[PDB]
Amino acid sequence: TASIAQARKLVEQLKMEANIDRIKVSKAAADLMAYCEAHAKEDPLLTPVPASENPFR
Amino acid sequence: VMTKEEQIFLLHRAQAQCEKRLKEVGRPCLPEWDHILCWPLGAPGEVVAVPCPDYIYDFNHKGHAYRRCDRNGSWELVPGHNRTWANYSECVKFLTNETREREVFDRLAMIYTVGYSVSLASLTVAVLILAYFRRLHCTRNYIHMHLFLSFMLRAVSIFVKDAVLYSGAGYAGCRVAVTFFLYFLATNYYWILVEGLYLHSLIFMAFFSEKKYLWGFTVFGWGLPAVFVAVWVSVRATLANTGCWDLSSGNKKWIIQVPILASIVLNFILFINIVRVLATKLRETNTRQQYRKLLKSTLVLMPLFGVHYIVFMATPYTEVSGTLWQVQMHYEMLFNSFQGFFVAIIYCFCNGEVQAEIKKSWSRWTLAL
Amino acid sequence: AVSEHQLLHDKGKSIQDLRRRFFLHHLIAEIHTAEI
Amino acid sequence: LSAEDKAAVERSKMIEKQLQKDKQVYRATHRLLLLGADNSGKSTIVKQMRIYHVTSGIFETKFQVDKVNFHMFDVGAQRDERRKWIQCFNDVTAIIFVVDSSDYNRLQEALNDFKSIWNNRWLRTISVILFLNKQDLLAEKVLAGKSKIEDYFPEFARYTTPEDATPEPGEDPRVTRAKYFIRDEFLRISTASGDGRHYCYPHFTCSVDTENARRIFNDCRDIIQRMHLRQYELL
Amino acid sequence: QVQLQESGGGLVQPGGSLRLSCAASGFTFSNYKMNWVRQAPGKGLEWVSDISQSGASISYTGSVKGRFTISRDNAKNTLYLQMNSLKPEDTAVYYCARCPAPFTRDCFDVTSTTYAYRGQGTQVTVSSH
Amino acid sequence: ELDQLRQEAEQLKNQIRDARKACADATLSQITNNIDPVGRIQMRTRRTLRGHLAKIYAMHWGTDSRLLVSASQDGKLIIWDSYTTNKVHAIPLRSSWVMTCAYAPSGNYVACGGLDNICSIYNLKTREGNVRVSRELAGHTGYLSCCRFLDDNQIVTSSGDTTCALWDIETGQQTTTFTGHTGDVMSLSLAPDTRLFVSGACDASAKLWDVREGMCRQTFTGHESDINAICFFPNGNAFATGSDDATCRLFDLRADQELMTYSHDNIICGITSVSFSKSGRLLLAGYDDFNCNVWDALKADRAGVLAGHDNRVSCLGVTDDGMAVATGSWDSFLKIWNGSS
Ligand SMILES: CC(C)CCC[C@@H](C)[C@H]1CC[C@H]2[C@@H]3CC=C4C[C@@H](O)CC[C@]4(C)[C@H]3CC[C@]12C
Ligand SMILES: CC(C)CCC[C@@H](C)[C@H]1CC[C@H]2[C@@H]3CC=C4C[C@@H](O)CC[C@]4(C)[C@H]3CC[C@]12C
Ligand SMILES: CC(C)CCC[C@@H](C)[C@H]1CC[C@H]2[C@@H]3CC=C4C[C@@H](O)CC[C@]4(C)[C@H]3CC[C@]12C
Ligand SMILES: CC(C)CCC[C@@H](C)[C@H]1CC[C@H]2[C@@H]3CC=C4C[C@@H](O)CC[C@]4(C)[C@H]3CC[C@]12C
Ligand SMILES: CC(C)CCC[C@@H](C)[C@H]1CC[C@H]2[C@@H]3CC=C4C[C@@H](O)CC[C@]4(C)[C@H]3CC[C@]12C
Ligand SMILES: CC(C)CCC[C@@H](C)[C@H]1CC[C@H]2[C@@H]3CC=C4C[C@@H](O)CC[C@]4(C)[C@H]3CC[C@]12C
Ligand SMILES: CCCCCCCCCCCCCCCC(=O)O
Ligand SMILES: CCCCCCCCCCCCCCCC(=O)O
Ligand SMILES: CCCCCCCCCCCCCCCC(=O)O
Ligand SMILES: CCCCCCCCCCCCCCCC(=O)O
Ligand SMILES: CCCCCCCCCCCCCCCC(=O)O
Ligand SMILES: CCCCCCCCCCCCCCCC(=O)O
Ligand SMILES: CCCCCCCCCCCCCCCC(=O)O
Ligand SMILES: CCCCCCCCCCCCCCCC(=O)O
Ligand SMILES: CCCCCCCCCCCCCCCC(=O)O
Ligand SMILES: CCCCCCCCCCCCCCCC(=O)O
Ligand SMILES: CCCCCCCCCCCCCCCC(=O)O
Repeated sequence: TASIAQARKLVEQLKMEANIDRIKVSKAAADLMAYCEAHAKEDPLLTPVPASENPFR
Repeated sequence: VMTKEEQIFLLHRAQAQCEKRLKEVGRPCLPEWDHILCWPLGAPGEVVAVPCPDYIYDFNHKGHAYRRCDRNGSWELVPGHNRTWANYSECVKFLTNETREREVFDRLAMIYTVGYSVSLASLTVAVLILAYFRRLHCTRNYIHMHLFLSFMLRAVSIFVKDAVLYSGAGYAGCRVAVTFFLYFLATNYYWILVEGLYLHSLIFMAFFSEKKYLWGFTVFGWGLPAVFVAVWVSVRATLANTGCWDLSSGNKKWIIQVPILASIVLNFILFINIVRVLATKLRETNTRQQYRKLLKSTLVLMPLFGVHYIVFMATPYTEVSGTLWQVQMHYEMLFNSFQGFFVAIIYCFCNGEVQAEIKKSWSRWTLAL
Repeated sequence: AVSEHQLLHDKGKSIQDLRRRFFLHHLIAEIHTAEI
Repeated sequence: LSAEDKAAVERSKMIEKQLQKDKQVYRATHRLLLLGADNSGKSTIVKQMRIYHVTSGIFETKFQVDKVNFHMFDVGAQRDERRKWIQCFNDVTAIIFVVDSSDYNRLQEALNDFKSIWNNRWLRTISVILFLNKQDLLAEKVLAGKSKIEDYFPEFARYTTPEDATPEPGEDPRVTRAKYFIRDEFLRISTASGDGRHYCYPHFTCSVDTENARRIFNDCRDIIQRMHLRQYELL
Repeated sequence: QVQLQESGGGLVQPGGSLRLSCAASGFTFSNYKMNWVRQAPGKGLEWVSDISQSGASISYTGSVKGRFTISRDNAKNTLYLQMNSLKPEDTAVYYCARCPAPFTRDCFDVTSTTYAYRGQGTQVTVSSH
Repeated sequence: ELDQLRQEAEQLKNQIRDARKACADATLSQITNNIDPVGRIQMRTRRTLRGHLAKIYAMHWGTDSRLLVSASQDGKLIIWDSYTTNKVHAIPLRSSWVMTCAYAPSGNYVACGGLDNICSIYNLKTREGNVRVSRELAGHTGYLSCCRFLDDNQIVTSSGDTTCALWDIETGQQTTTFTGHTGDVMSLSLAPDTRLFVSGACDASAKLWDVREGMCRQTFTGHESDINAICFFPNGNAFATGSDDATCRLFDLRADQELMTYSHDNIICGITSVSFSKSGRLLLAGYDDFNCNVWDALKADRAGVLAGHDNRVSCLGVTDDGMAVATGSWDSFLKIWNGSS
C-alpha cells in the first residue's frame, strides 16, 4: 500500500517539531500580563473614550 | 314617517284651507285651532260627525266623534270656557306609552358601548405592541394593523355618534357624524373582506410578489367605501335633503346597504375555500386528532372573516318589536361589538412571534439591572 | 341587514314618533280631555 | 462638507434602489438542493430537466415551469465530508434526495444519509423531497428473483401492503410490495423526528420520466402553502 | 489530544462470540454520541450501530438487528459492543467513530472516507479451519 | 513495515507531551489572581446596517477603520461606511454561495470566495471608476472557507481541501502549498508582522505556518471538537481558538501549550467567531446562542453580553484602533457596538 509514505511524513514532521525551543509558562504568563497592562489606557473598549472624541455618537 | 315639523305644516295647511273656505255666503259653530273640524256651516241643534280625519298622522281613521251646536249659539259646558264639546277619546284608541322599547334600546346601547370600549382598548394595545417591535414588520402584520386601526376608528365613531345626536341649531354636525359612522363601518367591513381576499391570494394565486399587492388591497379597502359614501351623501342631498340623515329616505338606503352586505357572501365563500384547503392539507399530511386540529383552526379563522354575519344577513327590515328583531339585534350588538377584542386576542396576544418578542424584551430588561 | 344602520333608523323613528306623540297628545288633552 | 456628502447620499440612494430592484427577482426564484450518492441518477435527472425546461465547485441548473423560476445546486467536486458546508443550504425551499432502490447494497447508506439530514439542527426547518430513482431496474430484478431483499431487510418477510397503496394500471404485486416497503421504511425515519417543522414527500421517479419538473413544482407549492399556513398559526 | 483505540479481534470460528472494547480519552465521553463502523475487504465503510449519550436510544443495522448488543459505561470511560452469532460474511475491520459536535442529535461524517475522530480499528476475521 | 513506522511515531508523541509538561509551572489563572478585575461592560448598538437579503456569513474591517465589507449568501458584497451608514459600493458576485470575504490593507482590492472553489478578486481603485473582476483563482478542489491579504500582490487562502496556499496576484498561481492538516481548514489569522500565520482545521488541532519556508513549526491539539474561528493576539505571541464544544482556548507560541480555557455551564453551543481588542485584554467570542459574550483574556470571567441578534452570529470584527466592534449574524443585520463613559 501507499500508506507508508504518509507514516514516513508524519514521523518526519513529529521529529521536526520535537527539536524546537520551548519557554516556561511562567514567562509566557508575564508577557501577556505586561502587554495588556501597558496598552490598557490606549484601549477604547477597556477605557471608555468620552463621547466628544468618540466618532460613534 | 312624518315628524313634528311636518305635522305643523299640515296644521298650517288646514288653517289656510279653512280660512279660504271660511268666506261662504242658524249658527255655523265654526271651529278652529282644533285642527280637526272645519266642517259645519249651520243647522243649529244637530251636527254630523266627520270620521277621524286622515290629514293627521297616528290616528285610526275608522271611528267618529260627536259634537253639538244649539239654537242660541251655545254649547254644553260646565266650566264655562270649555267650548266645543267633543267625544275625541272614542277614536284615539292608542295611548299608555310603552317603555319596553326604550328599555331595550338602552340595554342594547349599554352592551354595545361596553363591547366597543373593551375592543378599542385591546386593539389599541395590539397596535402599540405591533408598531413597537421592528421584527414584527411584515405584510401580514401591516394588514393586521390596518384592520385594527379600522376597528378602532369604527369604535370611536360609534362613541362620537352616541353623543352627537342622542344627547339631551343646524344639522351640519349630525350629518357629518352620521356620514363618518357609515364610512368607518363600510371600511371595517371591507377590510374584514380584504383579510380573507389576501389570505386566499397568498394561498392560491400569488406564489410570488406578495408584497406587490399591499397598496392595491389598501386602496380597495379605503377608497371604495369613500366613493360609496360620497355617492350616498350626494344622493341624500340632491334627492330629498329633509331633516337629518338619521332616518331612512326610501330606496336610497340600498346605495350603501347592498354593497356592504355583498362583501359578507364573498368573505363567506373565501372562508369556505380556505377551510376546505386546510382540511385537504390535514388529510394529506396524515386519525382522530385530525378532527381536533380542524376544529381548532376553523374556529380561530372564523372571527377574522365575515362569518357570523350569515345568520342575519338576508333578513329584511322588520318592526321595532318582535321576536326576530330582538334576538337579531342583541346577537349583532354582542358579537359585532366584541369581535375586535376577540380578533386582537387571537392575532396579537396569542401569536407566537409576539410572545417571543415580548419574552426577549423582558429578558433583556431584567438582564440590564 | 347590517343591523347598525337599521338600529339608527329605528331609534330615529322612535324619537320622532315620541315627539309627535307628546305634541298631538298634549294638544288633544288640552282641547278635549280637560272637559271630560 | 454637505457639498461632498451629497454625492455619497445620491450613490447610497442608487445602491438602495438597485438592491430593491434585485430583491424582487431574488425572492421570485426558488432555491433547491440536490443530494444523492454516485449510483443515484442525479445526472440523468438534471440532464432531463435542463433540456426540456432550458475544481469547478458546485453546479447550477436553472429551469422554469408555469412561469416560476427554480434554481437547484449540486454538490459537485466537493469532498466526502459534508457536515460543515451543508449548513449554508438551510434557506433553500426544499432538498431533492435521490435514492437507488434497485441495489439493496447502498440503500442502508442512503437511509443513514437521510436520517442525518432529517435530524440535522440547521436543516430541520426546511422540507426534503424524496425521489426513488430507477424503478424499472427495481421491478425487473425483483421479478427475476435472483437477488432477494429479506437477507438485507428481514422485516420484509412480515411486512404487508398498505391499504392506501395505489399501484400502476398493470404490474406484478411483488413490485408494489417491494416499492411500498422501501417507502414505509423512509417515512418511518421522517416521522421519527420533527413535530411538523418539516415534511417529506415521497415520489416514484424513473430516469426517462418527464414529469419530474411537474412533481417538483407541485411539491414546492405545497411547501410554500404549508409555510404560509404555519405563519398564520393555522397548522 | 483526542484519540481512540479499539481492542479485541483475531481468528474466531464461525458462530462464536466476541466483545470489542475502546477507551476514549481527551474529551467528555458522556457528552458525545458514539457509532460503530466496519470496513469489509474490498467494500466501503458502512454504519453498524449507535448509542445515545445516556444509552436511552439504541439502534442497529438491519443486517445486525438483534445479533449484536452495544453499551457504554461513562464511569469506566469505555465503549462496548457485543458480537455473537458470527458468520463469515462479517469479516471486516471494525472502527469506533465519534460525532463532530457534542450535545447534538445528528451525526454526519461517520461513514466518510477520512475522519479525525475515529480509532485505528482492529482486525476481525471469521474463517473456518 | 507500517507497524514499525506507527510504533516509532507513537513514541515521538510522548516526547512532545513530556516536553510540554516539563514547562508547565503554573496556570495563567493562578498568576492573574492579583490583577484588578475588569468588571461588567455595557455595550450598546450605535449603528445598524441593513439591506442584505440572505444571511450574512463573513465580514472584514479596513485598515483606516472607516469602511468595512460584508458577505451575504445572496451573491452581493456591500462596503459600508461605519460613520454615516452610506453604501459606497455594491458588488454583484458571480456565485451566490459565498462564505468569506477579505479587505486589502491598502483598500484597493477586495476578495471573496465560497463553495464555488474560486477566489474572486475585485479592484476598487480603478481608473475607469467601476468595480470589476480583477483576477479569479482556481485550483482548490474543495470549498473556499477563508482568505486574508498580506499585501497588494500576495493573498493567503484557506479552503476545505485540508491544505492552505499562498497565491501571487499577478502570476495567479500558487507560490507555496501548505500541507499537513487532516480536516477542513476553517479560518486563519495573520500576525501583525505579516510573517507567520496559523489556521484551524476540522480536526481539533491548530498549526503554525511560515509564509517564507512553507513548513509547519508548532502544533496545538488542546481542543476536543472542530475549530471554527481563530485570531492572533495583537502582540503576535499568542492566539485564541473557538470550536463547536462551547469552549475557547488560548495558545502561546513560546509555551507551545494552552494557558487556560474559557467555558461555562449554561453554554452548550459552540463558537463561530472570535477576535481580540486593541490591548488584548478583552476576548470577544461569537456564540451560537443568538448573541456574543465578552471574556477576560487574563481572568477568564464573563465581562458582558452582546445580545440583539435573532440568529446565530457568523462573523465578528474589531477595528485596528479598537474604537468599535461590529458583529454580523444570519438575520441579514449588522450591529456595531461601542462603549460609553
Ligand atoms: C424599547 C426598550 C425601552 C425596551 C423596553 C420594552 C418596553 C418599552 C415594552 C416591552 C413590554 C411592553 C409592554 C407589554 C404589555 C403591556 C400591557 C398593556 O398595558 C399595553 C402596554 C404594555 C405595558 C407594554 C408597553 C411597552 C413595553 C413595556
Ligand atoms: C381624540 C380624537 C381622535 C377625537 C376627538 C373627537 C372630538 C371631535 C369630539 C369628541 C367628543 C365631542 C363632543 C361631545 C359632545 C358634544 C355636545 C354637543 O351638544 C356639542 C358638541 C360636543 C361638545 C362634541 C364636539 C366634538 C367632540 C369634542
Ligand atoms: C373627529 C371626527 C370623528 C369628527 C369631527 C367632526 C366635527 C366637525 C363634528 C363632530 C361632532 C360635531 C358636533 C356634535 C353635536 C352637535 C350638536 C348639534 O345640535 C349641532 C352640531 C354639533 C355642535 C356638532 C358640530 C360639529 C362636530 C364638532
Ligand atoms: C350558522 C352557520 C351558517 C355559521 C357557521 C357554520 C358554517 C359556516 C361552518 C361550520 C362548520 C363548517 C364545516 C366544517 C367542516 C367541513 C368539512 C370539510 O370537508 C369542508 C368544509 C366544511 C363543510 C365546513 C364548512 C363551513 C361550516 C359548515
Ligand atoms: C353561541 C354561539 C353561536 C357563539 C359561540 C360561543 C362559544 C361556543 C365560543 C365563543 C367564545 C369561545 C371562548 C373564547 C376564549 C377561549 C380561549 C381560547 O384560548 C380557547 C377557548 C375559549 C375558552 C373559548 C371557548 C368556546 C367559545 C368558543
Ligand atoms: C359561532 C358564531 C355565531 C360566532 C363567532 C364567534 C366565535 C366563533 C369566535 C369569537 C371569539 C373567538 C375566540 C377568541 C379566543 C380564543 C381562545 C383560544 O384558546 C381558542 C380560540 C378562540 C376560542 C377564538 C376562536 C374563535 C372565536 C370563538
Ligand atoms: C361577555 C359579556 C356579555 C354581557 C355584556 C354585559 C351585559 C350584561 C347584562 C345584560 C342583560 C341584563 C340587562 C342589565 C340592565 C338592567 O336591565 O338592569
Ligand atoms: C378595558 C378597560 C376599560 C373598561 C371600561 C368599561 C366601562 C366604560 C364606561 C362605560 C360604563 C357604562 C355606561 C355608563 C354608565 C353610567 O354612567 O352609570
Ligand atoms: C385606551 C382605553 C380607553 C379608551 C377610551 C374609552 C372612552 C369611553 C367613553 C364612554 C362614554 C360613555 C358615556 C355614558 C354617559 C356618561 O356616563 O356620561
Ligand atoms: C385618540 C383616542 C381617543 C379616545 C377617546 C374618544 C372619545 C369619544 C367621544 C366621547 C365623548 C364623551 C363626552 C360627551 C359630552 C359630555 O357629556 O360632556
Ligand atoms: C356603484 C354604486 C352606485 C351606482 C348606482 C347609483 C344610482 C343612484 C343614483 C341615480 C338614481 C337617482 C334616482 C332617480 C329616480 C329613480 O330611480 O326613480
Ligand atoms: C355619481 C354622481 C351621483 C349620482 C348620479 C347623479 C345624481 C344627481 C342628479 C339627480 C337629479 C337632479 C335633479 C334633482 C331635482 C330635485 O331636487 O328634485
Ligand atoms: C355590486 C355593488 C352595486 C352597488 C349599487 C347597486 C345598484 C343601486 C341599488 C339602489 C338603486 C335605487 C335606489 C336609489 C333611488 C332613490 O331611492 O332615489
Ligand atoms: C354576490 C352575492 C350576492 C350579493 C347581493 C346579496 C343581496 C342580499 C339582500 C337582497 C335584498 C333583501 C331585502 C329586499 C327588500 C325588503 O324586503 O326589505
Ligand atoms: C349567545 C347567544 C346569542 C345572544 C343571546 C340571546 C338573546 C336572545 C334574546 C333574549 C330576549 C328576548 C326573548 C324573546 C322575546 C321576549 O319574550 O322578550
Ligand atoms: C384581557 C384578556 C385577558 C388577557 C390576555 C390573556 C391571554 C394572553 C396570554 C396567553 C396565555 C396562554 C395560556 C397559557 C398560560 C397562562 O395560563 O397564562
Ligand atoms: C390588556 C393588555 C395586556 C394583555 C396581556 C399581554 C401579555 C403578552 C405576553 C404574555 C406573557 C409572555 C408569554 C407567556 C406564555 C403564554 O403566552 O402562554
